[PDB]
Amino acid sequence: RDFNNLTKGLCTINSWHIYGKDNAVRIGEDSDVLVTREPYVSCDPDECRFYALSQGTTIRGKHSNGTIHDRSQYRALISWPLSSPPTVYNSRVECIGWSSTSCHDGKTRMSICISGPNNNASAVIWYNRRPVTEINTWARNILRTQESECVCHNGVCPVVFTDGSATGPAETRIYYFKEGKILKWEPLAGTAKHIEECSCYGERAEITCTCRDNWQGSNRPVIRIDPVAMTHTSQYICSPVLTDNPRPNDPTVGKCNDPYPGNNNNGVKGFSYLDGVNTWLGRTISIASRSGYEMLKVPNALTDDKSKPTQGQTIVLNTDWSGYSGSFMDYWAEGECYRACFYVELIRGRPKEDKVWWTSNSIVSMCSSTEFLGQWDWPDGAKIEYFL
Amino acid sequence: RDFNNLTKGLCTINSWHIYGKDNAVRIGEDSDVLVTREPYVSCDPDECRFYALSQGTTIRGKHSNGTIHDRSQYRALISWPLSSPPTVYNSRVECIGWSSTSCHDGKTRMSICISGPNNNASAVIWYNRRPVTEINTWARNILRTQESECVCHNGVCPVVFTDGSATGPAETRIYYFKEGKILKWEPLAGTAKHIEECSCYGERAEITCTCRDNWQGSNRPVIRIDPVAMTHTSQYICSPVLTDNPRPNDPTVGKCNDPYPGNNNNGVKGFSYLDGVNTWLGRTISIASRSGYEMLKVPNALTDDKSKPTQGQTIVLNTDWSGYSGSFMDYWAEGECYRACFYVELIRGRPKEDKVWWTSNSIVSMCSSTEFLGQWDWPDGAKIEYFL
Amino acid sequence: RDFNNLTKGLCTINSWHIYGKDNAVRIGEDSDVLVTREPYVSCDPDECRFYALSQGTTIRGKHSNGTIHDRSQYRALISWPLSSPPTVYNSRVECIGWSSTSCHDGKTRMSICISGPNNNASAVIWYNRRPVTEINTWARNILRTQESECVCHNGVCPVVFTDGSATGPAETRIYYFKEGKILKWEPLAGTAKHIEECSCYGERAEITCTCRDNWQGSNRPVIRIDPVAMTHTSQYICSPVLTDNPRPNDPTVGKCNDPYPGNNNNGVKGFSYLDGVNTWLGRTISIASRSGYEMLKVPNALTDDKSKPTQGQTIVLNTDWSGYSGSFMDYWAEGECYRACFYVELIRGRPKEDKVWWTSNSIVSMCSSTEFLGQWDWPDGAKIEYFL
Amino acid sequence: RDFNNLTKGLCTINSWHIYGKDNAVRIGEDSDVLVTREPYVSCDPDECRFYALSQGTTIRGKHSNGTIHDRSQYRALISWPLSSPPTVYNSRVECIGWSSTSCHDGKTRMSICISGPNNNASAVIWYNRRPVTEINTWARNILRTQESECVCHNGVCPVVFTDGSATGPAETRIYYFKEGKILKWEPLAGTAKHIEECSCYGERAEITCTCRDNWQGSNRPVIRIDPVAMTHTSQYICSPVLTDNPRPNDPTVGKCNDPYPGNNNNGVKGFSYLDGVNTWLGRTISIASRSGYEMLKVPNALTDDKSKPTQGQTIVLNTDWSGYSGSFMDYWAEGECYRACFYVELIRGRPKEDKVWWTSNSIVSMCSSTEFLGQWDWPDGAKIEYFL
Ligand SMILES: *[C@@H]1O[C@H](CO)[C@@H](O[C@@H]2O[C@H](CO)[C@@H](O[C@@H]3O[C@H](CO)[C@@H](O)[C@H](O[C@H]4O[C@H](CO)[C@@H](O)[C@H](O)[C@@H]4O[C@H]4O[C@H](CO)[C@@H](O)[C@H](O)[C@@H]4O[C@H]4O[C@H](CO)[C@@H](O)[C@H](O)[C@@H]4O)[C@@H]3O)[C@H](O)[C@H]2NC(C)=O)[C@H](O)[C@H]1NC(C)=O
Ligand SMILES: *[C@@H]1O[C@H](CO)[C@@H](O[C@@H]2O[C@H](CO)[C@@H](O[C@@H]3O[C@H](CO)[C@@H](O)[C@H](O[C@H]4O[C@H](CO)[C@@H](O)[C@H](O)[C@@H]4O[C@H]4O[C@H](CO)[C@@H](O)[C@H](O)[C@@H]4O[C@H]4O[C@H](CO)[C@@H](O)[C@H](O)[C@@H]4O)[C@@H]3O)[C@H](O)[C@H]2NC(C)=O)[C@H](O)[C@H]1NC(C)=O
Ligand SMILES: *[C@@H]1O[C@H](CO)[C@@H](O[C@@H]2O[C@H](CO)[C@@H](O[C@@H]3O[C@H](CO)[C@@H](O)[C@H](O[C@H]4O[C@H](CO)[C@@H](O)[C@H](O)[C@@H]4O[C@H]4O[C@H](CO)[C@@H](O)[C@H](O)[C@@H]4O[C@H]4O[C@H](CO)[C@@H](O)[C@H](O)[C@@H]4O)[C@@H]3O)[C@H](O)[C@H]2NC(C)=O)[C@H](O)[C@H]1NC(C)=O
Ligand SMILES: *[C@@H]1O[C@H](CO)[C@@H](O[C@@H]2O[C@H](CO)[C@@H](O[C@@H]3O[C@H](CO)[C@@H](O)[C@H](O[C@H]4O[C@H](CO)[C@@H](O)[C@H](O)[C@@H]4O[C@H]4O[C@H](CO)[C@@H](O)[C@H](O)[C@@H]4O[C@H]4O[C@H](CO)[C@@H](O)[C@H](O)[C@@H]4O)[C@@H]3O)[C@H](O)[C@H]2NC(C)=O)[C@H](O)[C@H]1NC(C)=O
Ligand SMILES: CC(=O)N[C@H]1[C@H]([C@H](O)[C@H](O)CO)OC(C(=O)O)=C[C@@H]1NC(=N)N
Ligand SMILES: CC(=O)N[C@H]1[C@H]([C@H](O)[C@H](O)CO)OC(C(=O)O)=C[C@@H]1NC(=N)N
Ligand SMILES: CC(=O)N[C@H]1[C@H]([C@H](O)[C@H](O)CO)OC(C(=O)O)=C[C@@H]1NC(=N)N
Ligand SMILES: CC(=O)N[C@H]1[C@H]([C@H](O)[C@H](O)CO)OC(C(=O)O)=C[C@@H]1NC(=N)N
Ligand SMILES: *[C@@H]1O[C@H](CO)[C@@H](O)[C@H](O)[C@H]1NC(C)=O
Ligand SMILES: *[C@@H]1O[C@H](CO)[C@@H](O)[C@H](O)[C@H]1NC(C)=O
Ligand SMILES: *[C@@H]1O[C@H](CO)[C@@H](O)[C@H](O)[C@H]1NC(C)=O
Ligand SMILES: *[C@@H]1O[C@H](CO)[C@@H](O)[C@H](O)[C@H]1NC(C)=O
Ligand SMILES: *[C@@H]1O[C@H](CO)[C@@H](O)[C@H](O)[C@H]1NC(C)=O
Ligand SMILES: *[C@@H]1O[C@H](CO)[C@@H](O)[C@H](O)[C@H]1NC(C)=O
Ligand SMILES: *[C@@H]1O[C@H](CO)[C@@H](O)[C@H](O)[C@H]1NC(C)=O
Ligand SMILES: *[C@@H]1O[C@H](CO)[C@@H](O)[C@H](O)[C@H]1NC(C)=O
Ligand SMILES: [Ca+2]
Ligand SMILES: [Ca+2]
Ligand SMILES: [Ca+2]
Ligand SMILES: [Ca+2]
Repeated sequence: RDFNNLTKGLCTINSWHIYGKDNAVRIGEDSDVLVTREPYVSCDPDECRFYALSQGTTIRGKHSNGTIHDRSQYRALISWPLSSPPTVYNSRVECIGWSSTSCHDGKTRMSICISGPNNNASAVIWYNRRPVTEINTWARNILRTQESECVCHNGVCPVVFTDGSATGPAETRIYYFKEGKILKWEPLAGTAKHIEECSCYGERAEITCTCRDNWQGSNRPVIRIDPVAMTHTSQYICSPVLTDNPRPNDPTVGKCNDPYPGNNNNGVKGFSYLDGVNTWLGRTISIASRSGYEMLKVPNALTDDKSKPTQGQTIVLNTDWSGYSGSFMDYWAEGECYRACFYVELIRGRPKEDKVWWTSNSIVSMCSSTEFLGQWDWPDGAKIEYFL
Repeated sequence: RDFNNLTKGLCTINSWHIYGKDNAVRIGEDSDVLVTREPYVSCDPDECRFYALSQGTTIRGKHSNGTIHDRSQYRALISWPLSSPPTVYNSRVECIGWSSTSCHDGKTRMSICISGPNNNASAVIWYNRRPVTEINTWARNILRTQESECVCHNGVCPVVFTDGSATGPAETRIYYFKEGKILKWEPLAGTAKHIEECSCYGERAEITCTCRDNWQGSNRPVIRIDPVAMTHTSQYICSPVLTDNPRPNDPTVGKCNDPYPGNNNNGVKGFSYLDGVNTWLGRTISIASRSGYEMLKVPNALTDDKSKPTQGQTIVLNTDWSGYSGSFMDYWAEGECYRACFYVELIRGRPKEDKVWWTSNSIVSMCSSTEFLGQWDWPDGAKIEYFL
Repeated sequence: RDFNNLTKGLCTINSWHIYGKDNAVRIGEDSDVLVTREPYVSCDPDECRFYALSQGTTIRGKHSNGTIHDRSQYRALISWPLSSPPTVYNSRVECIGWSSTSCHDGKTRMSICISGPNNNASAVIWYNRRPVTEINTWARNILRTQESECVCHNGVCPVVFTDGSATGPAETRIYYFKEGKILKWEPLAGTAKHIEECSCYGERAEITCTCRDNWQGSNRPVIRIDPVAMTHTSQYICSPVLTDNPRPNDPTVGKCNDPYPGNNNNGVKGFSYLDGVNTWLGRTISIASRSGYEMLKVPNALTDDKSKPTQGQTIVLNTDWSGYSGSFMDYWAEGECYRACFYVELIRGRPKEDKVWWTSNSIVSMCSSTEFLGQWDWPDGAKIEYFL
Repeated sequence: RDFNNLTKGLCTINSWHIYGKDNAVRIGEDSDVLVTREPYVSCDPDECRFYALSQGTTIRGKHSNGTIHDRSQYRALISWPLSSPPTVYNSRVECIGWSSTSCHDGKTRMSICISGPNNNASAVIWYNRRPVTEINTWARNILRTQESECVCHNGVCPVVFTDGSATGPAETRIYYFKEGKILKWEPLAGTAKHIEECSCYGERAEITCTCRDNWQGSNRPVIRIDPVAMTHTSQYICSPVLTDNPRPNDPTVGKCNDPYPGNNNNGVKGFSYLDGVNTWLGRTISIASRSGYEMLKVPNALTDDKSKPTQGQTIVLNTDWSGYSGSFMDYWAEGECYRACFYVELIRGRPKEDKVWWTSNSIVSMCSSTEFLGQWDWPDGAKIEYFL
C-alpha cells in the first residue's frame, strides 16, 4: 500500500521467546537441503521469511566439499518459508552474490547482492524483483555489505557498505536508496574506526545499527541514522560487557569512542537493542570461538562505560556452536510497540568439526516478551557422526 | 470475513464415511516424510488441513533414532494439505513446540505451541501467523495442552491447559482468548479429578470437550464450556462403556462424578460426541494397548450410568495399531447441521514394534453420514520389515 | 461464475495433435513418483489437470510390490498439473477410494470416490472439496463407476454406476447430481446388456457415453443422456470395427442392439466420438492384449452396421503397451466448437512385464485438429531393465 | 491488461551485470533435476522465468543415458522460477516437443512446440495454456523454430520457422500470430541464404533477430521485422568480427550480403544487439568448439564491414564449456529504456565430456548496465568426476 514509517518505540523486553527454528542440518542429512551460511530473517507486510547465502549444492551432495570458502560464482541470496529448511524445491532466489542485504519498504522489497573477484566486485540493487541500480567497487578490495536486513522509513532505505582492508582502515559508505535508486551516499562519520556487517533496526524515525570492527575493537561500533535528514554518526558501545568474538575478558570500565584492544583482525557479526534501561546485548559465551550464545540486559550500555548485566538469558549452551547473529522486527505486526527479534546462525562443519568437508548452518530466532519466560537452550541438533 | 458462531446442532450420525488418509509411513519408506506424532485435523473457512508435531527429521533419516521421546528442541507444529503425507517440502510450520492446539475463528487462525524444560516451559500464542501473547508455566511441571483443535464462537476461543503432576492432582486452567489476547482464565471446576489432552467440538453456542484423566479414571472426564458467559463445569461420562486405555473390562454400571478405578497413571487422548440418543463414543478395541479402534453408539452415555451400545462401527482391526484420536468439524461447510468428524493416529515403531529405532504415525479420519454405510477397516499399511 | 451449458457442437476432427504426456515411469525411476493406474484428464474453467488412482507408494518404494491389485485401503484419487508426473510433493488428493469420477460444473468441482469391501462398498460425493452425499452399495458386489470425467449441463452432472456381477447381468444406475445432491436416479434402459467404466463427453445439450460390456460384447455399449429431461437410452455401436479388448477379428457386418460374441468376461475401458460422418473410434491394435493404440474415422459407426474406416491415426505402436482410454474436452476453451480430446493409459509392469513386482502407468493425451497433421507414436519410454 | 507495445529504445550498454544463474548440474548431482538443453529466458508482466527443452529424465536417473540426441517423444518445453534449477517438482510443462519458442503479449502467453518424425513434424500453438492453431510440415524435413523467445507488439507476435535441409537451401517462413491465430505468413526475403534458431528483441516498434546460417556463413544473418506492416528483410552482419562457431579466424573486412566462407554445415545459436554505436556481439571465444563466451562492443557492426571491437567483457573463460545463447528483455520493467539481456547455455556431458553418458546444461544470464562494472567469469561449476 504505502511506504512504512517507523512510528513506534520498542516494546519492553523482559525475556525472549522462541520464534522460529528450521533444524536444517538434522533434516538435510536425508533431504535435499541447500548448503548455506550468513542467514537472516526479514519480513514483508504479510509474511516473514528466512534468508541466506546458498553455496549452490546440497549438504549430502559431493559439491558440498569446500563450502568453507566465502566467495564463489555458485552462491546466491535465497529466501524460504519461516522455520522450513532451505530446500532445493521451496527456496526462492533473490539475486546472485556472496554478500547481501534485503528489506521491504511497505510497497515492495529491495534486495542487494554483491558478486565479483576481490578487486572488481559490484553490487546490483533489485527492487520489485527487477535489477535497477548497479555500483562498482570503489576501493577494489572485497566490496561487502550487512548480511542481515536493512530498514526503511517513508521509502528511504539506508544500507552500509564497506570496501577495502579488513585488517586496516577501509572505506565505508552509507547509501540512501528509494525505490532502488540512489538518493545520496555519505562517507562514514563519527568515531568508529572500522565497520563491517551492520545489524540494524528502527524505531521512532531513527535507525540504529550495531556493526563489527574487524580491525581492532572487541566492543562493537554503532551507527545511528536519521533517514529523514539522511545523516548519521558513529561511536562504540561504552559498556565493559564486550560482545565481539574472539575478545579479551570483560574489564571493569569500557571505551565509548575507541576500540577496546585485546584481539586483532577478527570478529563476528552481532547485534544489540539500545534503548536506555531497556537495553539488551547478544554475544557468544566463549571469548575464543563461536560457541554458545546469550542475551544480557545491560542498562544504558551505549553511554555508560561501567554498565554491567542486570538480567540474562542463555540461548545456546557454550558446548554448542553458534555463529552470526543479527536483528529484525515485524514492522507490520499489530500493537503499540515494535517487538524486538533476532536470529543466531548455528554453524556446523568446518573449521571446528573437520571430520566432514562441508560448512553449513541452521537457524534459531527469538522475539521479545513482556513476560519473564523460562529459558531453554536451542542447539542445532545434528549428530555429525551421522554424516560419515 | 466475520467471526464464526456455533449456530447449528449436530447432524444425525447413522454411520461414518472415510474422509482423509495420508498413508505417511508407507510413502515415507521411500520419500522425504517427516517423523511425527500427536496429529489432528483443523479447518479454515476454505480448506481443511492435517496437523502434527514434527520430530525434525525424516523417517529414513538417521536422526529418526530416538523419536520415541516426547519433548525436545527439534519438534514443531506443522500443517499440510489434507491426505498428503507430512513431507519436508509441502509442510508449513505453525510454531515451535512439543504440545499444541490451533483453531480458526472465522477471520484468522490462532496456534499455540508450548516449549521449554519440564520445570520452565512456556506457551506462545500466535494469531494471524504472528506471536501475540505468552504464558509462563504456573506449576513448573510440563505445561501442556489439547493436542487437537480448539473451537471459537464469536471471536472467543477457549483452550484447556494443564500444568503439574500427571499421576496426581494438577492445576488445570481454561483460558478464553480473543484475537490472541487473554480475556479471562478460570481454574478447573466440577467433579473431574484430572484433565489432559481435551478433544473439543461446538454446537448451539456450547463447547464440549472429552478429555483424559491420566491419574485414575478409565471413564473420560468431560468439560462443557459456555463461550458467551465464559464459564464451565466438568463431570465424567456415566456410561459403563469405558473408553480410556489401558482400562478394566466394562462393568454393568458406570460412574458419573468419580473416576472408574482399575488402571492407574496412564491413558490415551480420545473423544466422543455427546448428543442425547445421537451419542457416539470412540475407543481402542484392546483394553491393554493402543490397538484397534471402534465407534459405538451409546444413547445418553453422558447421563445414563447403565447405557450400553446400540450400534457400532469398527475403524481399525484389533490386530492393527491405533493411538490418539480427537474431534474436529468443518464449521464452514454448507448445510443445516454440523457434520461430526474425527481422526485416529496410527502409531508405528516404538515401543510396540521395536525392530526399528523410530516412532511415527499416519492418520485416518472419518466424518458422519446420515446413511447406514457399510464398514471397512483402515490400517496404516506399512510393512515394518521393509525398514530393516 | 455460472453453471456451464453444453451449447456447442464438436469441431471437425481431421487428425489428432499431442496435448499432454507425463513420462511418469521414466522419471519415476529416480524421483518420488507415485504408483498409479486408471488415470484420466479433467478441466476446470482455468486449468486442465491429470487425475489417477494412487496406490499409496512410490514406484521405487518397497510397497510398490503387489500394486497389480485393484482395491485396497491405500488408494486415493489424486490430481496434478498437466504433463507433470504424479509426484508425492505436487499431487493433490481429491478423495479416498479405488474407483472414481470427477467433473467441474462451471462453479466448482464434484469428485466421487468409492471404497469398501467387495460386499459393503460406498460412494461419497464431494463438492467444493467437502463431502456432501453418500450412497451405499445396492447389489453388494463391487460398487464401481466411470474411471474418467463426468459432464455437466446447467448444474446437472449425470454419473453412471454399476453394482453387481462383472460376468453376468448387473444393476446399473444413472444418478443425476446437482451441487453434490441427488436429484434423481434411474435404472439402465435400452438394449445394452452390461455397462462398466463409461467414457463421456457432451455437445449440444446431450451427453454421450461409450462404455464397456465386460460380460459378452466386443462392440461397445453407448448411453445417450438428456441432462434436461434427465432421461437416457442405450444401444451398441453398430460398426463391424470392434473396439473392446480382447476381441474377435473384425467381421463384415456388426450388431446394433446385441453384443457381438467372441470374447467373454473381459474388456478394457475405451471411448469414441460419435458425430455422423465426423465419427472417430479408438482401440488397441492387438485383439489379444492391451497393446498398441489407434484412432479410426468410421463414418456413422453408431448406426451403420457395415461401416468401415475411411482414415486413421496410430497413437501407440503395437509393440508398445497401452491400456485404458477415455474422453474429455475443455468446455471452457474459446472457439465456436468443442475440441475433442482423449487420453491413453500406458501400463508398465505386471502382468505383462513380470520381471518387476509393480504395476503402474504413464499418460499420453491428444486433442483434435482441423488440419491433417502428420503422425508420430507415443510410447511410455521407460526401459524396464533399469528397474532391476 | 492490454497488449504490450515496443515504445522504448535500448538503454546504453556500458557493461553487463549478473542477472540469473541456476547451477543446475552442481545441484543435480544430488537432487531431482531434469536433464535439459536449448534453454532460454522469457518474461511475463509480473515475473521472468527460465525455460528449456526437457529430456524427460533426471540427470542421476538411468534414462539420462543417450540424452545427447535431439528429438524424441520424451522432450517437453518446461518453465521454472528464475535461478532455481529445473526440478521435477517445480517445473511447469508448457507443451510437448523438441523445438520451441514462447512470448507474452501483455495479456497472456503464447507457446509453440514442434514434435513428430523428421518427415512428418507439426507445430501446435498454445495461447493462454490451450492449444489453438496447428501447422503441418511444409518441406518434410525437420520443421524447427527459434529455441528462444519471440516478441510481440500490439498483439502481433512474429515467429521464424525453418523447414528443409540444414546443409543446403531451405524453406524459412515468418508467421505473424495474434492470440494464437495466423494473421499472415511470408517466405524469407532479403539476402540471407540460410536461417535457423533466430534470437530476437524489439525496440521502437521494430523487431530484430540474429540467426544462424548453418549452411555456409560464419557471420550471422539478421532479420528485421516490422510487426505493424507485417513485412521484413534480411542481410548479414557486416563486421569482420565473426560470431558463429565453428568459424575461421577474423579477417580485416567482412561481408554484408553474403555468407563469410570458411566453415560448412555447422553452427550454434547466438545473438547480438544492433544499435548504432551501442552495438554488442556475443560469441564463443574458441573458433573450434562451444568453449568460452565473450561480449564485444563493435560500433555499427551491422553496416560497417571493417568494424572491430572497442570494448569487451568475458562471460565464460575459454577453458569452460558454453553453448547456445540468445536474447530477451523485461518489456514490463520500469524505466525510460529497455535493458538488454541474454543467457548462455553451459553444456556439460557429451559430446565433449564423454566419461558420462548424458548431455545437459545449466544457465547463466546477464543484463546491461549503464555503469562500467568489473567482470567475473561464470562457469557451470560441476566437477564431472563426481558423476562417475
Ligand atoms: C527458569 O527461567 C528463568 C529465566 O531464564 C531462570 O532465571 C534466569 O536465570 C539466569 C541464570 O542464572 C539469569 O541469568 C544471569 O543473570 C545475571 C544477572 O542477574 C547475569 O549476571 C548472568 O550473566 C553472567 O553469568 C553468565 C554465566 O551464568 C555468563 O555467561 C554471563 O556472561 C555473565 O557473566 C559474565 O559477564 C559478567 C559481566 O562482565 C562478569 O561479571 C562475569 O564474571 C562473567 O564474566 C566471565 O564470563 C564471560 C562469558 O563467558 C566472559 O566474557 C568474561 O570475560 C568472564 O570470563 C546471567 O545472565 C537470569 O537473569 C534469570 N532470569 C530471571 C527473570 O530471573 C530460572 O533460573 C529458570 N529456572 C531454573 C530452575 O533454571
Ligand atoms: C456391512 O456394513 C454394516 C455397517 O458396519 C455391518 O453392520 C454392522 O455390523 C457391526 C458388527 O456386527 C455392528 O456392530 C456391533 O453392533 C452391536 C450393537 O448392535 C455392538 O454391541 C457391537 O459392539 C460390541 O462388539 C464388538 C465386537 O464385535 C466389541 O468390540 C464392542 O466393544 C462391543 O462389545 C463389547 O462391549 C460391550 C459393551 O460394554 C460388551 O457388552 C461386550 O461384551 C464387549 O465387551 C468386551 O469387549 C470390549 C472391547 O474389547 C472390552 O472393553 C470389554 O471389557 C469386554 O471384554 C458392535 O459395535 C453394527 O452395529 C452394524 N451396523 C449396522 C447399521 O447394522 C454389516 O455386517 C456389514 N456386512 C458384512 C457382511 O460384514
Ligand atoms: C504422415 O502423416 C500422415 C497422417 O498420419 C500419414 O498418413 C496416414 O497414414 C495412415 C497409415 O497408412 C493412414 O491410416 C490408415 O488409413 C486407412 C484408411 O485409408 C485405414 O484403413 C487404416 O486402418 C487399417 O490399417 C491399420 C494397419 O495399418 C490397422 O491397424 C487398422 O485397424 C485398419 O485395418 C484393420 O481394420 C480394418 C477394418 O475392420 C480391416 O479392414 C483390416 O483388414 C484390418 O483388420 C485387421 O487388423 C485389426 C487391428 O489389428 C484387427 O482388429 C482385425 O480383426 C484384423 O486382424 C489406417 O488407419 C491415414 O489415414 C493417413 N492419414 C492421412 C490424412 O492420409 C502419412 O503416411 C505420414 N507420412 C509417412 C511417410 O509416414
Ligand atoms: C575490472 O573490470 C573491467 C571490466 O571488465 C576490466 O576491464 C576490461 O578489460 C577487458 C580485458 O582487457 C577489456 O576487454 C578487451 O577490450 C578490447 C578493446 O579495448 C578488446 O579488443 C578485447 O577483445 C579482444 O581480446 C580478447 C582476448 O583478450 C579476445 O578474446 C577478443 O575476441 C578480442 O580479440 C580478438 O578479436 C579481435 C577482433 O577481430 C582481434 O583483433 C584479435 O586479434 C583477437 O582475435 C583472435 O581471437 C578471437 C577470439 O578467440 C578469434 O576469433 C580470432 O580469429 C583471433 O584468433 C577485449 O574485449 C574491456 O574492454 C575492459 N573494460 C573496460 C570498461 O575497461 C578490468 O581489467 C578489470 N580489472 C582487472 C584487474 O582485471
Ligand atoms: C564479503 C565476505 O567474504 N565476508 C565474510 C566476512 C569477512 O571475511 C570479514 O567481515 C572481514 O572482512 O567474514 C565471514 C566470517 O565468517 O567471519 C564471512 C563473510 N562471508 C560472506 N559474506 N560470504
Ligand atoms: C506434554 C507431553 O509430553 N505430553 C505427552 C503425554 C503425557 O505424557 C501424558 O498426557 C501424561 O502427562 O503423553 C503422550 C502419550 O503418548 O501418552 C504423548 C504426549 N506427547 C507430546 N505432547 N509431545
Ligand atoms: C472396481 C474395479 O476394481 N474395477 C476394475 C475393473 C473391473 O475389474 C472390470 O471392470 C470388471 O468388473 O477392471 C480393471 C482392469 O484393469 O481391467 C481395473 C479396475 N480397477 C479399479 N477401478 N481400481
Ligand atoms: C530441430 C533440431 O533438432 N534442432 C537442433 C539443431 C539443428 O540440428 C541445427 O540447427 C541444424 O539444423 O542443432 C542443435 C545443436 O546443438 O547444434 C540442437 C537443436 N536441437 C533441438 N532443438 N532439439
Ligand atoms: C508514511 O508517512 C508518509 C508521510 O510522511 C505517508 O504518505 C505514508 O502514507 C505513511 N505511511 C503509512 C503506512 O501510513
Ligand atoms: C574433498 O576435497 C579435498 C580437496 O580437493 C579432497 O582431499 C578430499 O578427499 C575430498 N573429500 C571428499 C569426502 O570428497
Ligand atoms: C456472529 O455473531 C455476531 C453477533 O453476535 C456477528 O457480529 C457476526 O457477524 C456473526 N458471525 C457471522 C459469521 O455471521
Ligand atoms: C540408535 O541409537 C541407540 C542409542 O544411541 C544405538 O544403540 C542404536 O544402535 C542406534 N540405532 C541405529 C539404527 O542407529
Ligand atoms: C446456463 O444456462 C442457464 C439458463 O438455462 C443460465 O442461468 C446460465 O448462466 C448459463 N450458463 C452460462 C455459463 O452462461
Ligand atoms: C514381492 O512380494 C512377494 C510376495 O509377498 C515376494 O515373493 C517377492 O520376493 C517380493 N519382491 C520383492 C522385490 O520384494
Ligand atoms: C498498445 O497500443 C494500442 C494502440 O495502438 C493500445 O490499444 C494499447 O492499449 C497499447 N498498449 C498499452 C500497454 O498501452
Ligand atoms: C548407456 O547405453 C549404452 C548404449 O545402449 C551402453 O553401452 C552403456 O553401457 C550405457 N551406460 C550406462 C552408464 O548405463
Ligand atoms: Ca573485532
Ligand atoms: Ca486414565
Ligand atoms: Ca467385453
Ligand atoms: Ca554457420
